[PDB]
Amino acid sequence: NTFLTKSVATPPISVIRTGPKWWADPERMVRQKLMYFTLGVDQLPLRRTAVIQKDLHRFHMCKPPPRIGDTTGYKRSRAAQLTTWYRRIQYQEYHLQHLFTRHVWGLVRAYPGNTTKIQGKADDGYVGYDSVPYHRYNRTPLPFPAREIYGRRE
Amino acid sequence: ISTGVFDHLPFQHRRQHAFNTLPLHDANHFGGRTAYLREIGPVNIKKSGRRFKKDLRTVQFNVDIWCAQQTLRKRWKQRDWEVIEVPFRLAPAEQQRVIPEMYTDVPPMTDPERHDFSNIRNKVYDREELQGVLFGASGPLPYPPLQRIDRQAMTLDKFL
Amino acid sequence: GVHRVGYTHPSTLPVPCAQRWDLRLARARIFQEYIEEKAPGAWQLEDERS
Amino acid sequence: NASKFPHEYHTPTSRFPTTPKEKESESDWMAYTARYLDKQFTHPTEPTPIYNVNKLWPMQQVPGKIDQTPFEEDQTWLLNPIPVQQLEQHHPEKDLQDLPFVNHEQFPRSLEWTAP
Amino acid sequence: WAKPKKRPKVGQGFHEKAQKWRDEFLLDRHRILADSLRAYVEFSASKRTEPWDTRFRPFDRVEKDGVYVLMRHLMEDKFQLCNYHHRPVKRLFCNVGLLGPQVTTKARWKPYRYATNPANTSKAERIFQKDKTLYTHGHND
Amino acid sequence: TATPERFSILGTTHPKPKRTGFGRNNKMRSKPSDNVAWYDKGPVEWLPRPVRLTYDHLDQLRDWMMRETLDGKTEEFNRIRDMHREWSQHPLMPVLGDVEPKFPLNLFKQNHRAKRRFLVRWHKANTPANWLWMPRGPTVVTPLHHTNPSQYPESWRQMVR
Amino acid sequence: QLGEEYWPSVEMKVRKPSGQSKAHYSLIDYDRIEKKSRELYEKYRDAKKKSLFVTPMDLWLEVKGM
Amino acid sequence: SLASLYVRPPVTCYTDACEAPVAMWNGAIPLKEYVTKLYSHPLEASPTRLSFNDINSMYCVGNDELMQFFPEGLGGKVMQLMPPGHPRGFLYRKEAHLLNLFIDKIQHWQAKRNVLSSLTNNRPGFIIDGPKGCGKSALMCQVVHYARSRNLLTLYVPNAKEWTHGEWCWPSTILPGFFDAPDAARFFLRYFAKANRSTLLSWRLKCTPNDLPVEQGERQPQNLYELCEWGHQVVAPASIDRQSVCVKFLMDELSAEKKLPIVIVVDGWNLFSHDTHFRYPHPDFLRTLASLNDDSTDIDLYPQELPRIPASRLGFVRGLNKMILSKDEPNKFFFTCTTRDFKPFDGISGFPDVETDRFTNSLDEYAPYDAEKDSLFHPIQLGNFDEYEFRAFTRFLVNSGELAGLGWGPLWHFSSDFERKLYKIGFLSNRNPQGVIDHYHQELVWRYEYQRTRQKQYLLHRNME
Amino acid sequence: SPMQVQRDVGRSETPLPCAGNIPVDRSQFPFCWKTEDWYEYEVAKVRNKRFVFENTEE
RNA sequence: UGUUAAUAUCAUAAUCAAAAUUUAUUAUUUAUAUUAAAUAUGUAUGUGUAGAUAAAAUAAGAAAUUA
Ligand SMILES: Nc1nc2c(ncn2[C@@H]2O[C@H](COP(=O)(O)OP(=O)(O)OP(=O)(O)O)[C@@H](O)[C@H]2O)c(=O)[nH]1
Ligand SMILES: [Mg+2]
Repeated sequence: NTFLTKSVATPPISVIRTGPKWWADPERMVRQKLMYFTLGVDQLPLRRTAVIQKDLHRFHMCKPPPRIGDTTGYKRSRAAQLTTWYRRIQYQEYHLQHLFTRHVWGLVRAYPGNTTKIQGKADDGYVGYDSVPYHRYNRTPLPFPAREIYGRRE
Repeated sequence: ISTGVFDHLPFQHRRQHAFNTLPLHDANHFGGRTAYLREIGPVNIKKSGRRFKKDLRTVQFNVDIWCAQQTLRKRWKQRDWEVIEVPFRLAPAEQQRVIPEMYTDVPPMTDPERHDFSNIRNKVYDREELQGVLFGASGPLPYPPLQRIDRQAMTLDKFL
Repeated sequence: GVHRVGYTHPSTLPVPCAQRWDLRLARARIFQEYIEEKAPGAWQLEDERS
Repeated sequence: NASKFPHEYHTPTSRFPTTPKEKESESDWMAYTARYLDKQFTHPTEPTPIYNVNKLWPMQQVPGKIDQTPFEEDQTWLLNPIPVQQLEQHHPEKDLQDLPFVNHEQFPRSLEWTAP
Repeated sequence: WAKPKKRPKVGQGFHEKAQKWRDEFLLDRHRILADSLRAYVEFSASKRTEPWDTRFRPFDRVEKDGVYVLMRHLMEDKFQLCNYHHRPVKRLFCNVGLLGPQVTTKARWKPYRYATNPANTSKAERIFQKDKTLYTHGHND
Repeated sequence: TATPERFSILGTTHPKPKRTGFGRNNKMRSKPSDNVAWYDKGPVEWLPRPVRLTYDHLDQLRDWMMRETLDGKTEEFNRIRDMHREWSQHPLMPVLGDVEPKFPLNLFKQNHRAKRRFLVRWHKANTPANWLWMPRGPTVVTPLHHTNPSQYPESWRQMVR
Repeated sequence: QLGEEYWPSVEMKVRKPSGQSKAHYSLIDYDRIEKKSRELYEKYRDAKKKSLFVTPMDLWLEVKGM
Repeated sequence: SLASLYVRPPVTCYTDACEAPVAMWNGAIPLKEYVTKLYSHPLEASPTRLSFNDINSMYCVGNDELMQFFPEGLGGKVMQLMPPGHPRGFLYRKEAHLLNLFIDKIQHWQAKRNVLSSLTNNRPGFIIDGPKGCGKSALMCQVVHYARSRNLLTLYVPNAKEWTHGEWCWPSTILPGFFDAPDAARFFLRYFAKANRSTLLSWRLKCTPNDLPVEQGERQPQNLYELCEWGHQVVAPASIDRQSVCVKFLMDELSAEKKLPIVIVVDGWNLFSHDTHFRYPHPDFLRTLASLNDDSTDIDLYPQELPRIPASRLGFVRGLNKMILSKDEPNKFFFTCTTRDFKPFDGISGFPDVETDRFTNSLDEYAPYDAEKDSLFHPIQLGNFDEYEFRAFTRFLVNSGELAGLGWGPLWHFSSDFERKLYKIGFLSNRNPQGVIDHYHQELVWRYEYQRTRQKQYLLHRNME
Repeated sequence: SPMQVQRDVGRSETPLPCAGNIPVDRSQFPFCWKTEDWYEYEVAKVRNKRFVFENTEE
């Protein structure tokens, strides 16, 4: 794991909105599915999201379905509940992927990026070789060299 | 065919570190070579900062030399042969004609009339067959003759 | 590898043959080619983009 | 004391990669074990064709000059003392035109001109 | 386009006040250069601390075995000689030959500025408080 | 040389006051930001930092898997499978009228930063501790995964009659 | 047209020694290497009472002290 | 659809154990009439029963038979289809059957000496040749399971990349002029002993030092298993010298014993037939420099490329070529292989994208190879799958990943049927074995499939009428 | 062969394509080649642009 | 929107090197590896952090409150 400097915190909604660019990054959906097929877990969530985004990509170059001029307006919050179920599906999936990687990194004994919490080894985030001698979120002075996380037998 | 990133990225506003975004000159671009074009901190534009790590064409030239370094690494790694200057009399027959130089004629065929249009610029000869040529008169052959694999021989490969 | 550029006369071999550095010398004589001698061997880069 | 300080004194001819000063018999693995590991090894060096090995291929190089070959491991270029092209970028012919954007031309000749 | 106003006169004697100002400025540069070369060459000849990172293999192996035993049993004198500086350290590693290419591909080395602190430092404030008057391009302790 | 022990005019010059704050205009203070992560809520901090898994890590994991699988070990396996059965049950259809609130318009300019600032500062507070839209707990039945670490096939000497 | 001493040589891509001839590179001087094995082994069995680890530096690896 | 009135059949093998929740594999494996499934986990068959009528079909190994017969692990990528829930399923290819018959002659090689010489063409064992994209290391693992189900002493080298490309190399302690493989061989002793504890407990030493330096209270090695136990059950860094001692004298034992049949199976002898990624350490590392300014030293200043160590310069390969090249050991059989796990090179190469690199753990080798000119072994050509073995292997994948739920499950109405999923897999692989194993995985992102929407239109068009 | 299967609906595709009997040469098509072939070919093509003896004796 | 074709009647201000920031109308390179060619920027580590502000529906992938 090379990238160990600081990272930018983006919410799931915008991490998903990047659509088929990185959210439905097919080669990233695949490479996280490989973590699941290694660990021996069912890929129910990532496969659900892949189905949804395959639909969305197939029906991105197309126009929405026509609205009717209803003062009573039902289509609106119905398509709203539809979208926000898709969104909640993807929020769950986002969390599953993050959890599996931050656990598999404690299993491979590999260090995560800076202040990337891994509850497999340390209840707080991994701070080490940082652009600041203070904790980026706790404001705790860093040890030199980077703090050590796993055992020493490799 | 190469899924590497050959081009230095356009000098634009600051690519942050999130999903789909690294530092424009982090440790992973060109195997850590962006260390030679990276500067640290929100540089004071007027007074600090090296004027040649802000331009696009010079940083791209550096990156091009580094890509060429890579091509040279893999190319010279790809050699299990060396170029041994054999006189004309002793070289095996496929190297006894007018072989035009590099980039001179079409990359010439070994021999058409013998069912081998194999690159004679890319034909490799083994010491243990050119032994009679080079160090023929040097006593005991420093390598043994080659042990061959018999394909008419009735072994497990012929379903017995 | 750190190899000494060696060149054996057309007289030492038990078959004489015109050797390639001598041919280089004949060519830098005919077409007045400067032979830069500080030319290191590890820098045979070609311009891939070109 | 010119060689005591490697990077101060660079002739307008001096060129890189700056070759290191040679040890005794670093040539191959047979000679390496013969002099360096097993001083009593049977074979003097890898039995050599009496002919010419143009190791440095195809670069014809000055004999009697201790040279390197183009490296193999992608580490040594990262870990050499090779600089990056900092100042302007010249080519002895292109330098007439002074830049890409202001590319000069004497006559309006075609770019695919097949000179006789 | 309004007609650019002429710069007013420089003033009285200021040509010589700038004379004396720059005079004692290069005067001050005398000592600044002296002290800065002092600090840079002590930085140079000082045995530095580890350039690698102990967060990756093969430098995550125990400080007793593997590449560490090779480091103690072939290069333990050379590193102390050449002052642990990351550049000569990595080149002695390139010439140790029994690690292959790994001294780049698998080895993780500290950043340029985490690498140039002297031997055995334990603070993170060292790099961020090194003296800012020694114009060493950060090549001082 | 002989550096004068008194300085005439150069050292007397007005002190350029150091930049007070950090960041844009060197004015952005030292106080918490939208970007701060939380270590008290979930195994994945919220908001998380972007991680990136590589094929190096996929292979290291595959090799770790061969070892922990051929060492008879299945405990970290069943831990994996339980931390999977925690978060991978289908979350309920949202109640009709439940929607992520967009930032209300007609306060800031269209290109403002407070619009995305409120979005991030609400998506932070909506932690996994606040995920009430998915089934989690001892109140959930799982008709799709296996109930006890005894139904896993590595302990297959248990279901035999 | 003056003689073979001017006939220009050929460039042959003479392959490096293959595996069939690289396999003999472990048995070259097998007799002497195994003998110095049998002797160094006795010095090593001795040394294992002197230090925690017996490197080949004290067996067949040699350096000038200064 | 017969989910409640489906009952689970009993547990007798691991493949009987990995049945997924009926809801997960429900529509995947149709339950038809007591109602039972159409597709089933394949039977854990023993090789002593495996014969001409298991060819092109999938048998497997249970966790027990595997942990019994593969303690060092498997070869290159061989745990890729073996997540915990997956039954580790091997195909009975038409050349793997030839190898099983060869081993069937092995455990009586003495009576079948001329038999195997007719079968080996006097060439010591077989090297498995074929491109990147075949079943080489898995084939060798099948061979290893074969032999160890025949009670044969099997030296199974799981990867020659570990032996010639470790994290370090070293001078062999009792092998002047040579080297040994410290950590790869550290694992070799530990797992060869903990593998063949059966033969090596009754094994007795023939040409070994009975004056071994043993830590106080630790029992002197008298078996061949005691040798290795003393050899890897020790404190470091003493383990490195103990392991080179163990490699040399274990090879002397294995080249001295003439009676018990011995199987030796090496994954990737093309990475043994040439130079190791280690090179020779600098001579200025052999002389204890005195000072830096004036010594004529350019190791701290500049790197250089000292010549490369051929794999014949390690002690394990030392004894291995000592077994191959030295005849009069018609008891040992060298089933080695050819790995092609290097990075690609196709005219150019930029700087491979870190996050996107499926060959990072490939070896920066690029170098050629020739099965004939580079081996004493006889080449066994394991070409690519026919659509035959492709289809059988893939049915196993695509339906047992269901029956353990590792795949599509209750989302099965989205990815196509078998006869089109297989068409897609076999296109995207060109029947290549690896392309198949990875385009059964990249199946997630197949973004141009209409079988299910055309069938949904047929249902929401006819289920009106 | 696909050139032989009557994909047509109403009128009979007779005669069939005369290609309905072409051989298969992996040495001719598909176009497979190695990279030094590609490179030397193209750069030689490029450099030999000028070497035209426009006055042959044809 | 500076240099351009009819009003006269204060004064020579015009690059051939090395150059003096007050001028709103500007996208800086972010921690594995940091000075070799006309010389080429030594300052601003800090919870991505006040206020107000920039851009864009165009090969990328956006979806619903008309005057
Ligand atoms: N369970 C099982 N998996 C197999 C089998 N055959 C192939 N595979 C799977 O697919 C992997 C790839 O096949 P191999 O030929 O063995 O892999 P490899 O190319 O030698 O590995 P590398 O040298 O690292 O490239 C296998 O190693 C297994 O993971 C088999 O018979 N049973
Ligand atoms: Mg393999």
